[PDB]
Amino acid sequence: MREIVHIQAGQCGNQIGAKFWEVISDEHGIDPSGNYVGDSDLQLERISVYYNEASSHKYVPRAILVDLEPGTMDSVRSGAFGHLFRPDNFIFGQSGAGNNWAKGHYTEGAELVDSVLDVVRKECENCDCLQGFQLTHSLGGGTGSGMGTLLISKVREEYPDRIMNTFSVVPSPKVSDTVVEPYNATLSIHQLVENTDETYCIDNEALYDICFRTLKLATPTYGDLNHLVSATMSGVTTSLRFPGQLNADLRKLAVNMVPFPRLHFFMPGFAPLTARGSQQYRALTVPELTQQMFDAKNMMAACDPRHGRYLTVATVFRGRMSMKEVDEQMLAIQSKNSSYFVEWIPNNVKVAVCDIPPRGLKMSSTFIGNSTAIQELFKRISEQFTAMFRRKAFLHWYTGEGMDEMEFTEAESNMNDLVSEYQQYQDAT
Amino acid sequence: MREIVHIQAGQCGNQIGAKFWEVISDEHGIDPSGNYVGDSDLQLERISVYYNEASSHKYVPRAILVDLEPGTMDSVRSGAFGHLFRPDNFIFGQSGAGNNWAKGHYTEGAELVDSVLDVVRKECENCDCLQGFQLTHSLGGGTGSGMGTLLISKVREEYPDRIMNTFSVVPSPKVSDTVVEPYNATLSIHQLVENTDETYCIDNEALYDICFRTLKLATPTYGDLNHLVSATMSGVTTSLRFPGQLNADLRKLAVNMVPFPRLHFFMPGFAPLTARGSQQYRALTVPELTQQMFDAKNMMAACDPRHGRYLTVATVFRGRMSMKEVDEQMLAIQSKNSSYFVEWIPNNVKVAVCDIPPRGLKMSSTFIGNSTAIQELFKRISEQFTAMFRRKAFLHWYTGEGMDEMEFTEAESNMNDLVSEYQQYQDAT
Amino acid sequence: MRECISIHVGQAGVQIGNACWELYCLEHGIQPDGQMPHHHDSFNTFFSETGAGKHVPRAVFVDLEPTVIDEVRTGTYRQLFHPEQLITGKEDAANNYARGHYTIGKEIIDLVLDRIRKLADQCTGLQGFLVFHSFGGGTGSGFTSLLMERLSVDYGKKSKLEFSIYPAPQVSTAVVEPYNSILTTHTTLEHSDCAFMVDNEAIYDICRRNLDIERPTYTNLNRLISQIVSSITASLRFDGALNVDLTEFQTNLVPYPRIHFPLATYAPVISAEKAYHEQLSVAEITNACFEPANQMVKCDPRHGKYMACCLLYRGDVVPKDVNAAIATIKTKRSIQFVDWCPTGFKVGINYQPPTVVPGGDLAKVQRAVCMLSNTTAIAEAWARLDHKFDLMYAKRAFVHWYVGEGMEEGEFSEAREDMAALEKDYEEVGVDSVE
Amino acid sequence: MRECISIHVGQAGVQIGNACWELYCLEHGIQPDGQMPHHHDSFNTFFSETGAGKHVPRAVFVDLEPTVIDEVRTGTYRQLFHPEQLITGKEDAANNYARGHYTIGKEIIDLVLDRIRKLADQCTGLQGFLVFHSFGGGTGSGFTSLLMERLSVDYGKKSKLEFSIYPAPQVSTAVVEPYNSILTTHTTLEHSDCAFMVDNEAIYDICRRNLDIERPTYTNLNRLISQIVSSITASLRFDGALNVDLTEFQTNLVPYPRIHFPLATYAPVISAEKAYHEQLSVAEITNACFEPANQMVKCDPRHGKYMACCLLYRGDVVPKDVNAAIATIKTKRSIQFVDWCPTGFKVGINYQPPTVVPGGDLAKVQRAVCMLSNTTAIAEAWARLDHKFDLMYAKRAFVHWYVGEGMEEGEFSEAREDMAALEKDYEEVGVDSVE
Ligand SMILES: Nc1nc2c(ncn2[C@@H]2O[C@H](COP(=O)(O)OP(=O)(O)OP(=O)(O)O)[C@@H](O)[C@H]2O)c(=O)[nH]1
Ligand SMILES: Nc1nc2c(ncn2[C@@H]2O[C@H](COP(=O)(O)OP(=O)(O)OP(=O)(O)O)[C@@H](O)[C@H]2O)c(=O)[nH]1
Ligand SMILES: Nc1nc2c(ncn2[C@@H]2O[C@H](COP(=O)(O)OP(=O)(O)O)[C@@H](O)[C@H]2O)c(=O)[nH]1
Ligand SMILES: Nc1nc2c(ncn2[C@@H]2O[C@H](COP(=O)(O)OP(=O)(O)O)[C@@H](O)[C@H]2O)c(=O)[nH]1
Ligand SMILES: [Mg+2]
Ligand SMILES: [Mg+2]
Repeated sequence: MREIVHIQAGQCGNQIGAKFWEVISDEHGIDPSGNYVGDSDLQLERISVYYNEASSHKYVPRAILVDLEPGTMDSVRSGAFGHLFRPDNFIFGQSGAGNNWAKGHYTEGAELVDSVLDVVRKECENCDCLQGFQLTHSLGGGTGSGMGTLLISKVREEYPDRIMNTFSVVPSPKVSDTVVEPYNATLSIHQLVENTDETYCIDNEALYDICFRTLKLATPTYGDLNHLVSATMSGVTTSLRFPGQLNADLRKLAVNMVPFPRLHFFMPGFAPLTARGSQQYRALTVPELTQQMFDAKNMMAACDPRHGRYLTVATVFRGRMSMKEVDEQMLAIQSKNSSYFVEWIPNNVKVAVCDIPPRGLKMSSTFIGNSTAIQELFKRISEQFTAMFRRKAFLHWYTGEGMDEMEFTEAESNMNDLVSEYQQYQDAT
Repeated sequence: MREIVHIQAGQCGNQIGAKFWEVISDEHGIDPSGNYVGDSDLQLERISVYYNEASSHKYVPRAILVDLEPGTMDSVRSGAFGHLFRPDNFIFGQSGAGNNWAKGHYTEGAELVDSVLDVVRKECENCDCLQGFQLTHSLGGGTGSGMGTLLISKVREEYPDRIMNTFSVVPSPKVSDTVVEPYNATLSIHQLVENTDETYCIDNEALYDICFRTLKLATPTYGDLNHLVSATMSGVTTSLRFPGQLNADLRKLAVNMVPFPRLHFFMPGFAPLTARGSQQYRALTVPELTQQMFDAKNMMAACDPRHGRYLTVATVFRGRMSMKEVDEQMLAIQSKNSSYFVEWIPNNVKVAVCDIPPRGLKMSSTFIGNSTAIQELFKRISEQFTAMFRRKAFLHWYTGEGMDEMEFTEAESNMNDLVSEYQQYQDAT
Repeated sequence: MRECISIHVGQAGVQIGNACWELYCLEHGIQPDGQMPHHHDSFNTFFSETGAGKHVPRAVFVDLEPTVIDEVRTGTYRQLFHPEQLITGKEDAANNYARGHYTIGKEIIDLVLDRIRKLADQCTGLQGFLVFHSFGGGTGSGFTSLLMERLSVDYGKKSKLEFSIYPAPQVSTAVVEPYNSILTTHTTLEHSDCAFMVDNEAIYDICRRNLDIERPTYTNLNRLISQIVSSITASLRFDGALNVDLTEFQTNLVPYPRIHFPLATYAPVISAEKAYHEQLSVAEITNACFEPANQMVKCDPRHGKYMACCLLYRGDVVPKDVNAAIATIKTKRSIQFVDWCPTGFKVGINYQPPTVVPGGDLAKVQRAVCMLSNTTAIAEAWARLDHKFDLMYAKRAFVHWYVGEGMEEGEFSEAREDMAALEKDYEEVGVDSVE
Repeated sequence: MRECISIHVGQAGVQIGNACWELYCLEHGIQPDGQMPHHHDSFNTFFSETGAGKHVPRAVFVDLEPTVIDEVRTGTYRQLFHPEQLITGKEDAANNYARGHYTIGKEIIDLVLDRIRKLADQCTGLQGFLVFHSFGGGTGSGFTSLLMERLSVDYGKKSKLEFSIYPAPQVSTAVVEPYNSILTTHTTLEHSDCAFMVDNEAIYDICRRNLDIERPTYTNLNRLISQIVSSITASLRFDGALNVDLTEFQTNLVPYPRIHFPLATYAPVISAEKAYHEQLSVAEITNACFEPANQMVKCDPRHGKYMACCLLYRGDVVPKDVNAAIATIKTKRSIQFVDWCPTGFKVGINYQPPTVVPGGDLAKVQRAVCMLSNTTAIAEAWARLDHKFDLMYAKRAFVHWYVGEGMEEGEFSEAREDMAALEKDYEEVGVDSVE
């Protein structure tokens, strides 16, 4: 019950999804062929939430892989853990978004969004009681941004009651992997703050920093970053895919973390993060995890929390632990950082506890902080957008697909309004 | 008991019949020599309905193969599964219809129709209790159209009580395999709406589309299309050739599907249709079949049902299943598509269930929809006919065989009246 | 049991027949002496069989000059033909229609008809006639007109197909081509079920451009036309997934009694060295067939409208691809059929691939397609001939030969009126309908 | 299923193509005859495949002088190309734009377009065009202008990439280079999506200093430009951790409709003996790419500002190092982008290392990086050409050839106005914004 549908847009979304399904299959003991070879019945007691039991006793992920260029699709298809996706799912086009948002939302996307929605509808009717949607996409790449926003708008039209999750890879502050990414970011954020329940902001910069310093890895390949994001997502969903002394569901997180309709952008975090050698020289206790999760050097979003306040915080543990210990740790961490939390939300730590470790550990933890610091991020992007709009640079590519300036004017105004709201609530009293 | 006589007119009819008898023999476990080597007595408990037990314990199909050119006849004769037809059946002429209807119904057909009727009469007297006739023919080719209409008229003269089935391959909308096919179609339809109980319209376009998209075949040879039509026919007859929890006969379908004497044109459909690879990644449940059977992309007639309403619908399942499941599925599908059914026919889904799968599978299903959408088809053809009659193009070939213009005038008026009736009942209230 | 005889009139017909029967004997594994060391019967439709393993063709080679027939009797194909059929006259018409239709041919027409009747009565499922005859030569025009009238008198309703050699617009070997053409057309217009326009100039062009041979002999043009004929008859002579008989041809490609002049086209035509470097898609070869540079009559199809088309494929062909290709062809605008014929195709598929004649020029292909297309562009061609006629009649040039050989000027005037009427009919059909 | 055809105009284009297709055939393990004894499909994007194991390139080699094309037909790469594509004229433009755009090329432009259309329709996911053409030669300038106008008319919205050979400031083999350059630029300014500036002088400099070869032939410059092209297309032709398609190129590197002249650069370029003695850090090779002595256009980047950059890496590359190196590059002051573009990079990573051509000059490396950079320094270069033009127009030198070959003086004046406008636009963009 409470089945979840997985959508993967853009190249980053698809790669993250490949690693994500690898992780999930490892969790439930699923062979690459798609048949169960596990050992613990609890794996199958909720196997339906992400998988569908196809006949002859096989399992197929409830995935809907979307793209506009067959390259990465075929890469996924050929590689291992690709032979179990249901082959009818791989929707792809030929033109390619060309790293443009106008193509990804108006011209090219309008031709595949119908087929995507049809497969979505088939999967929805297949499920018993739909729980919600999780969309894995970028914010820079044209396909990800444009087509994901279009799909979100259409789905919200057809399912205004379900819950919506997005794992959007926000552009990094220092580097810029693309050139027009401010435009894509602004338009995508406009659509998201329109029609999304929660948005898990991530930067590649923070993941680089974590893989470098904390994990002591000088050679971070994209496999590792995607592995980290996959572990975060698995930690988010294990609260319902598994039994727990204090269980959680996606709707619980949405209610707890989203005080106002618009302010629903979360920065995630994971713990423990130990190098290969520096592991046996540290104790794995709940206080250690809790103290690890609260610092700028372990936030997957490149913005110091100290510059603002945590509006709310959710914390999902795993593995066998003692509830009193967790409560004591949360009390201490809420006490000593009193200036780091908003005054008018007393007891602002949502807690959930699972019963199964994320495989290969004693106990883990996932942090989901809805703070005001992220305003800086938007601030940054907004400014960049403004600059690249003041000269109307690159404007012709977007204008040529039917979009016009007033779109950009409205989107920038909307983002500035959002930043104003974040600022207002940060200094509320 | 309830023996059925098979007639095959025109080249398409004969090829379809060859594949059809291959399928039936595979069903009953009949060797190519015509002797039974099966393993289940239920095969022989009703083997008489289509076969005759010839002496020395052999079986001969109750087939009557008709043509005007010995080419395809000899092709059938030489090929395997041809050595069991009774050789006296192969009636053929020498002139050939020349893709003309006037030849196929007035000049050339008048010389062989007598021998055909004589063999028909012999087979009828041979049977214990005749059930009905099934005619497999085209609508474009001259032999099929003309001679089949002539045979139907004569048989209806000599057996006004039996039931009449036709599998007429309607011309496709986009392509046109012949040049004068509007004339043949109009005249044949005139005769059919005169003297037929039911007519199973089929287009090659829809079969191409199914073999391309659904089956994922880029090389559809005519063998495959004929195989599909044969599977449909076998599914239609298995309701009486085999035991079933809720059995059906041809007369049952005729009564249920034909509310008015003229409006008896059905579009068929088959399910499941799975590619070679995409099979194990899908569950074979009654809901899956039912949802597959209702969509334009699986109707063997090239016309979207959504453009009109289903006047009536019949559904014949196979293999072991649960009746309650079927009832629930039909209820749901009648509920959600309320605008897709006619108001004044409550509970418009006839259901039948057999007990044997069509070999290799767990459960199959055959759909027989009598809708109003097919009017478009006739509309199309009518218009084409009108155009080719406005200039009187190709008129001399048909005039030279005794037929005159007033024939065409009356036939076109009759077809327009039929379309008017379909339109009237589509928007009835 | 569907027999079809071949009648070759004039030197052009006889040489084309040499090529055609070489091709057939190669197809069915038939030695030149009639012996033979997917097939069915197949050869029965064109080859009759005697007691021994010796088969003979159903051909009637008639000529008024014994030169070419003597070459046939002396060629490697000496043992093949039934020696009674090789009818030879004494003095050829010498490019004079009157001689070929009133004076000389009148004295062997009876023997030719007698041999025709013998061959017909020895058959059972006779389909129709294949007349291989030119248009400029005197024997061709005159004798063919006479023979067609006689056969139409005798065999009331049977297929009668001609393979005329339409006189080229600019290359003319004869000098009186307009006279012979106009007379033979005025005669055959009421008897021939379906002609088949082919020209030498277009075949020269095709041989130079596509096959990359700059110096072709008549052997090459003859081989190409033989390939076209073989593709026409492959339906009768072989097992195909969608067969078609000659009556279907005359029914499909002839909208009106008079307008029955479809032009031929064949594809693919590529040299052995260029055989690779292209996979030869069936859609590709369809496009090649519709390419205005590949037609075998010097007329741009874009100046007219395809009233009907008939594409006969052979080899490893799959119907879905044919349907897709024809749909695409119908989509394009430069190929514009008449409004009143919305269905402008007959399709036929055969299982036997074309066979390449050793010592030939083409390359072994797996798929082939012959298009027989009845269009309106050909009408303009008549105008040209008409024009020529007018000039050569304005001075009464060359008239004395025809006058003194059993014909009158009023006949010339009447034939001119008839050609004008045909051109008028083509123009009238070319227009669109109202309402 | 993302196809991209190549069009080589003029002798420069044809020789560069010789090098490029040698490189490709080496990359995918393709024998010269199209046979083949991390890879996927890969080669499908540039190689079409026939029934046998023979693949053919999607190239259209067009020229007006048959010499170089004949060399191609006689070279070791004879069996490869589809012989129909090797279009040859009769009399070359002889370094005259008017001949190459009005008189001569006007008579084979139709055949070229026909072959283009055939190749396009045989493809399904056509990405765009690669025009390999010089700038000084008459055929290059004129024929390329004509062909670009025709394609832009035909294919409305598709990628069109050129690899021009910018005329050097001091080494000029031609004498009328300013005229051809100005005319072809005025024409192509409205049709080419993204050009690619490369010069021979800079490549001479690079070959002498870095590769330590003092006497290079055109073979070496061609090999270098082929390596650049291969690095551009490695994203389409291979599996990479961050791929990029040509539409992404035109979106990223083209801020305004007119300013679309990015210059190329490649690294590392080190001789085999100097292959050791350096570990070739990705940060090191990035610095090499930004070194003003390594650019392949004789323009000091320090005199302008990088409006955009696109770095395509290949081989054993790790994204964190790329991020660090680019951060460092952004830190330094001598590399000063425009204020209004704060994000001046597109990054692409491929998994396939560059492959060294046997008999070549470079050394087997594990990492490589091609930079396509759109800057403002190139503007000054236009000034130089403008200056030259002015002088050669102040005396009306050489004007009579162009006048008598289908062109007017008002056209020269208009092209001068257009070049002045482009220089004005470059200067206007180079300034900073207020408020
Ligand atoms: N295609 C083709 N045409 C030929 C060939 N040989 C002759 N012709 C045609 O024959 C025409 C000459 O007139 P013919 O019909 O041959 O005259 P004939 O057959 O000798 O009979 P007479 O007119 O009485 O001499 C020329 O226009 C040629 O086009 C050939 O080998 N192939
Ligand atoms: N990089 C490079 N450039 C070349 C090569 N060969 C010729 N060129 C360039 O070609 C220019 C000469 O004009 P071309 O474009 O070759 O003239 P063309 O291609 O022969 O055509 P026409 O002008 O009609 O003769 C010179 O400026 C060279 O820079 C080569 O092998 N490599
Ligand atoms: N975390 C992560 N991000 C990626 C990965 N690959 C690409 N990205 C990000 O995705 C963005 C590119 O979007 P992409 O999907 O490739 O372009 P699109 O085809 O237009 O959607 C860049 O900003 C990258 O930062 C990956 O493996 N991991
Ligand atoms: N479904 C199907 N239709 C066919 C096949 N062969 C021919 N047809 C159809 O039959 C028609 C030709 O009729 P045909 O019997 O060959 O001509 P006839 O001899 O005058 O009756 C065409 O419109 C084809 O669409 C086949 O194998 N399968
Ligand atoms: Mg003669
Ligand atoms: Mg040149």
